[PDB]
Amino acid sequence: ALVDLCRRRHFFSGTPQQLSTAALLSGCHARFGPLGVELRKNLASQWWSSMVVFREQVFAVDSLHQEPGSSQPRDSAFRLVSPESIREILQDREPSKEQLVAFLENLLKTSGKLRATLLHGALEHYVNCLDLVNRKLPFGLAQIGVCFHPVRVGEKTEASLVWFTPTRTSSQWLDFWLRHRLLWWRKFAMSPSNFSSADCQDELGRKGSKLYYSFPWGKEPIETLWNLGDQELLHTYPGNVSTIQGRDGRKNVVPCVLSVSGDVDLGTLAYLYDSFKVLKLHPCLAPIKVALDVGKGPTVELRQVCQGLLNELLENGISVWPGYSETVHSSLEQLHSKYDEMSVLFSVLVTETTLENGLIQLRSRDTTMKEMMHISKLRDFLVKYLASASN
Amino acid sequence: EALVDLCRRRHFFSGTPQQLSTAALLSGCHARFGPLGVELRKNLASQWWSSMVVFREQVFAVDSLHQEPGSSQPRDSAFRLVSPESIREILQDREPSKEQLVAFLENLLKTSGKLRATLLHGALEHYVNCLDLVNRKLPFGLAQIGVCFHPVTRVGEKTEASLVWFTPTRTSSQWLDFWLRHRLLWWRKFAMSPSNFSSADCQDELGRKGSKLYYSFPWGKEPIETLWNLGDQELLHTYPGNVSTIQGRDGRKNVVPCVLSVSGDVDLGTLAYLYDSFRKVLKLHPCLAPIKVALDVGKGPTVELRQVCQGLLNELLENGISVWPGYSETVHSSLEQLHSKYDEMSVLFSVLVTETTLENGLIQLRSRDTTMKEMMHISKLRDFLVKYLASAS
Amino acid sequence: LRLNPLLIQMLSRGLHEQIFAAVQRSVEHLQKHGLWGQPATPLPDVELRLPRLFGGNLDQHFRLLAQKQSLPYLEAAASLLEAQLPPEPSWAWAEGWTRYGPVAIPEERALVFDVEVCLAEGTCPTLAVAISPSAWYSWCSRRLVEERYSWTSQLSPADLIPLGEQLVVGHNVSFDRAHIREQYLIQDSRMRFLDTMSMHMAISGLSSFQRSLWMDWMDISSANNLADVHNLYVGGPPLEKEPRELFVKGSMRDIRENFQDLMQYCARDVWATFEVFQQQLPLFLERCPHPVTLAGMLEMGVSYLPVNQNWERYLTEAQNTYEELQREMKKSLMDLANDACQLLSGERYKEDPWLWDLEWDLQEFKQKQEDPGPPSEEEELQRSVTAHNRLQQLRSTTDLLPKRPQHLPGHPGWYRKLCPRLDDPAWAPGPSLLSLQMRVTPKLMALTWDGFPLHYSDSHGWGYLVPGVTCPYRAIESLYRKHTYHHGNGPYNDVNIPGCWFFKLPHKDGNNYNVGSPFAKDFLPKMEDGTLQAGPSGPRALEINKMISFWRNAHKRISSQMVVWLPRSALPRVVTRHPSFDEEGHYGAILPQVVTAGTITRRAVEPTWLTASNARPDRVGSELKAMVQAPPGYVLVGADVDSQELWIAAVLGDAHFAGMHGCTAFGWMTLQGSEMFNKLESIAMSDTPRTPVLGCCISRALEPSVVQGEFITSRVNWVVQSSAVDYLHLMLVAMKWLFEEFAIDGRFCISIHDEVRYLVREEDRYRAALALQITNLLTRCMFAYKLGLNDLPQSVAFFSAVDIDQCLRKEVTMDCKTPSNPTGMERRYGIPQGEALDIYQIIELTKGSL
DNA sequence: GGCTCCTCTAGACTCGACC
DNA sequence: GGTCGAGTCTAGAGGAGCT
Repeated sequence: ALVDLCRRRHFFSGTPQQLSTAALLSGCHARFGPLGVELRKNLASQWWSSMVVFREQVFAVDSLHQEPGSSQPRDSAFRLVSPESIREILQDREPSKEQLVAFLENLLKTSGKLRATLLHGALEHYVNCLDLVNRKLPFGLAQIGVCFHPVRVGEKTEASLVWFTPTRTSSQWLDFWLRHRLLWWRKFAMSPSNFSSADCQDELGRKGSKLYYSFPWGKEPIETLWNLGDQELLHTYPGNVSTIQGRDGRKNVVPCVLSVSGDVDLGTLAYLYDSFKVLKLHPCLAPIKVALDVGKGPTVELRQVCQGLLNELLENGISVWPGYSETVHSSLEQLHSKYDEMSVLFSVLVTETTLENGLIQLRSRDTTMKEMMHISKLRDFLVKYLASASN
Repeated sequence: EALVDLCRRRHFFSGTPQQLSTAALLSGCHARFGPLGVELRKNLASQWWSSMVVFREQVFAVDSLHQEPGSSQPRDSAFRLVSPESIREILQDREPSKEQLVAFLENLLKTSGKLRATLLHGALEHYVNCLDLVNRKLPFGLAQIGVCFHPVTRVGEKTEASLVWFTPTRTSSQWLDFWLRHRLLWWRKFAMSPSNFSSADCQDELGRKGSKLYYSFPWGKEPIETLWNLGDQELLHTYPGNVSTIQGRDGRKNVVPCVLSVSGDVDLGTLAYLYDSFRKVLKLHPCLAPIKVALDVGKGPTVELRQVCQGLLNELLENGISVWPGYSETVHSSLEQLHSKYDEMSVLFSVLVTETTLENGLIQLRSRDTTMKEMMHISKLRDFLVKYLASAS
Repeated sequence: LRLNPLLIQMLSRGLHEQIFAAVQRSVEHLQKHGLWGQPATPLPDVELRLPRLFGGNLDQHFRLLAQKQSLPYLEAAASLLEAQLPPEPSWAWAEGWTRYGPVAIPEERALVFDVEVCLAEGTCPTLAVAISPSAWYSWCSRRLVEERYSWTSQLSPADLIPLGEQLVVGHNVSFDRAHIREQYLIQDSRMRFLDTMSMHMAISGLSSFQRSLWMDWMDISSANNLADVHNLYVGGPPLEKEPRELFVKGSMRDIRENFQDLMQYCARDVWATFEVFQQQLPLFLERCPHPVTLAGMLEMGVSYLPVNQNWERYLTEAQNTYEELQREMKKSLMDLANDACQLLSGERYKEDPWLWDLEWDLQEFKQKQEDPGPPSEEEELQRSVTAHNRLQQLRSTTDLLPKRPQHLPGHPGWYRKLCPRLDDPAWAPGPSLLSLQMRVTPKLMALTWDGFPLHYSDSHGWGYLVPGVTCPYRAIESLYRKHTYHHGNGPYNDVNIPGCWFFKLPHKDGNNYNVGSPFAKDFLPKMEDGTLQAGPSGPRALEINKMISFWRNAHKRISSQMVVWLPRSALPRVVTRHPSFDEEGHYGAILPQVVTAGTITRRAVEPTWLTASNARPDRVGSELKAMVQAPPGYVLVGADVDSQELWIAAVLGDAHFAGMHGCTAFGWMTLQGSEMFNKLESIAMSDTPRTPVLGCCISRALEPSVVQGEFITSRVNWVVQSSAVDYLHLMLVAMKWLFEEFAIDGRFCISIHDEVRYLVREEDRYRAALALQITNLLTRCMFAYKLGLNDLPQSVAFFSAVDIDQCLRKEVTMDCKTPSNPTGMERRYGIPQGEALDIYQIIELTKGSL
């Protein structure tokens, strides 16, 4: 199974009881190993480039994991309590019954709480990032961060864009993001029909949409777009309205808030399921691009070639797996099966012939063909292949 | 003008004037970085990642939660996670009492999870995980950039870039000195004044050898990175003495690797490089500056010029160069003001496209370092920008 | 306890028995200076079971030792002198050694040798030619023949000149030995290398001044070049080298295409070397008749330096520290240039006290609304292409601009020169050509000398403008106020800077010279005194220059040293079993290309190893000697001769005045705590100056015949220095004799001017220390005996100590801390502090014998 | 009282580039 | 086939290194 397969190749992490459908979706454990982080690091970059770099009037936001906290009910965010203060009450003076009741109330009245979504992080930065565009609309605020949802406490890395758009054409902009997000998720997908959009409505009646992924157990909302309007923005900014109004083309209009929210921890599971003895991750998402090894002796001579070759690829931004450093040996086929399930794009072998004319063996993950290529032409081919796949 | 006020105006910092004090910036109880400061840190975290995880051998990433399992140790000061519903259920659904409520408070310090204070304990839980990955071949390490919570009470959050190095005891005194040298070069690589980064030896409460990097902030030196020769006790604490799972291949024999913790401060790192780089110009390193190109338009025809700039914008963006689309600004800005605006924002180059560009293709290209305007054809603009940035690394 | 009439302590009875009216005059001179009386406490008596001295007296003993040590090699040299062989033979392109008749390795015991090396490969030998009786020999490297894509960048005995009681001769045999495969092994294969250059320097050596004039005595001497030596000793047709210089300036392909010519240009040199040696051998055996001289020279020709994997680490760390420390200095200068380009705007450069006199001219670049809503899906592709095509159309205007790209017209002229061209392969951003030595750097840094801005005159060098494009005299006055009335170096009014008096800066060699760069270390004391105060770094620039000055000059030598790493199979069994051995490291050696002679004083010279490059706390790469670390199982026993030349001069003075030790005031002061000059002048001004111990004659270039009362200083210096070289010869001969007779596993390591180091096993180390002490004692006894003195003082009988240390360094207690080695040798490498043992301790540990 | 090597700078010749 | 603004090479001078 993929859950076990990603465990062997260090895409997954945790005990056998933690590699379960309910536990993986929970986020109560570190579900990614050394390789899974880098693949999830690629989704963070691909999301960032296509939603911030190439997009007009989108800016970066970083927000605290904790929130100020409130005494209102119906919220289940886990609070943060100082153990020293807890030990202070129990050990110092033996407070009365009334004090203990007050202490537990104080743990909800003033104690901070962990964040559940990144929307409130952007809203406190709306005023300062409004100044960034000289109060022009539309614009957005994007962020990737870990959010906590109760279950214990689960950790979910959400990629959220808060798009501020005028009240007019808010539905059109929501369809604009709905199409781009559906195209962005389907851009890397080997099965783009697994990503779906469905119309959904908020409890307050506000319009919205969801993006699912057809996991083998069912479709899970990897991404959800809500047309929040201005109620959420006015909640964080009550009273004066001048500081909230953006300068539209004809009048000052409070921008309706579009909440484009997506989960990269859950997204990475989608692209792990989508790729699956070879994980055919998209060339922009595979965490390991090049696998370098030494074919035979002389080990000292070949390892210098690989180390020189490795230093060239690393300086070019291409991630490499220095497999030549291992003292153990296995058959070439065992290396091929090992690398495929590791989603290694290309496997490079430095043999004696590399010392004679510079020709090396270049195996492609997608086609299983070995191409004989000169050492100097290796880096040119790798950059060309990655550049074409990005576009 | 002060540096904090300058960075607040140019969106390197974010926060109220009360949150921008010296102590408040050190604590980390508040998101202190604006749209540009986040990009400066995102560059700094990438520079650390390339130097420590990409270029270095036997270094890997690690995923560590923000929550550690509850420890009954009274010396612990980490904040605990408590369910708000559980407090309401006990307190409101029944009549409380002095005898019964203490059972709930005692259970909090005993079982409830806690916010992590360092990335070390996350690496130790993944130590066994990497032993399969590297086939026990000592030495190796796990590196991570994440948020660590330390009490201030208030919960301060600072982004720590940790490297937990597992080496045999023979080379522990060597790798501790090796990383101390390797770290001090990386911090000094981008600094305008490398002399501000210093190292001083220190000893902890157990007498173990250590070394702490400093940056000479205007108020005083701050320990942005501490290295420790922790030894075996941290591994002997997390793992119940079963030596089979702790020993790695240190050559021919097997030895329990000595733990070395290098713990840089990324959030304090950007603060140093903002102080280090500061006419009013943030002379940030080209590999660290958030904005590198600043496009623009001329007198007219603006419609024809914007077609050129938009095609130019996609040329640079597809080539990994951050661009500031200054041709979309809705208020006309003079050159003298536009130049100081780009200088304070640490923009490397101020490209300008005018009507003459439509015929010959020559665009003006100003430099932050020299403040001298040189003309260049559009077709060769990408080649120079890639070359300048590649040579700065 | 034995005392001379002057109360000077001498050898004890036990040592004296085994080894071996003018008093009133001596006291009168002694009391006149004030050294009469004042006795000293007697040192503890030393007794040893010295081996029976051969031939009776010490002189005959050392003669017998030399005649039993160098006997086979004299015959080996004589074999060439009467050898017969066919003339210079076709060149062979094959691999290995080829025998040119009328074998895997040459078999004969005599070989005139020369090696040619392509510098493109750096250090690996390219080809070599060997002259042997009855057959020539030629060598071709496997890199020259096969032409593979890449080769091993680290050297080893595998890719070296192979071979296998034999004498090898050449013009710079060092080079020949440094490329021989078997000479890097720790096991000492019995081969000795004899140099024609060393024998030329011994016979007709030209001094430092004489070679300057040579490039009378000119007809009897010549320079060390092979052509000059061949013209001197043999004459005939002159030698010619190929003007192409393929080995030095040409690539490997050119050497491949001209192999049949290089094999002739090398064979010619080998034959010329043979012809020179034919006349050098009898002439040198005549000039230096004492066999100890030749034996000591052959022992100086086998210097052997072991190293380990730390050598590559040393090179990498030193180079990286040099770069980083240079980058810090370079990047500090570049920022000063960038901050000055802003003075162009507003014509403010004319007010700069330092940058007024620069090129600020500029060239010219001459040739030949409401929200629309979301862009629709079709608008996405439409907007993309129309913007993309609006650029690809402009790509056709490439031919509307000049072919040669105009270089930085916007940047000022002085900044253009500091910035490399865009087409330069070594182009770096900003003023990448800045350096402290440039004439703009003292102007960029806004240097001040005692409150005055600096200025450069094309004739007078660097100076300062004392107030009194037009120079901003107002700015000069303004700076002085911020910081006739000056009387430094003479004010040169010929410069004629308006409103200023140009006073030159002081120079170390006097006012007759000019200052070329105010960053010279000579001005470092002036920097701290507050006179030469820099502006926008400062002293840190001078400190960096001081720290990297050694490595800047010496990195192309140190990094280029030919290190051959021994494989595990070639290491001795001792190293493969010592507890300090590690399988992950590699161990090798450096063969110092030491010329046995090289001066008129017959001193051995080498730019890297035979220079006193002791470790410094403020120098990059100065731990060079500390990197000579014995492999596990071996140690470096050595000693320093206490006042070698000083005691030689004293004993020469003592042997002349009253014929006893301490009779002279100089000798009295030397032994404890102008007669020497008279004897030195008598020896130098004789018909043929000779060494007062081994009778080695002076070079034919300094005999009073050719030079009629000329170069007196060279001759008088030569007397003492050649006596020191004789002392070294005696020490090396006696050490080799004691090593071979008593079967001590060791070999000669290296001998700097005044040191003697030996690579010996830790097992037999105290035996080696006792051998060294005995050799010292016997050498001192012979030196006293040959001068007409029948006794030897106790105070100089034995060494102060004999060092036993794991690495080469001046003292065993030095950790060798440098900027590139801050943790020292104890921490970074684990080398412990060595042992220093006096004579008594060595006696106790060795029980008085071996 | 001597050189020698590395680095910076000025001047004269060459070139090909444009016209 | 003409001027002329970069290459290029040689020559000169000064600092660091050894006696």
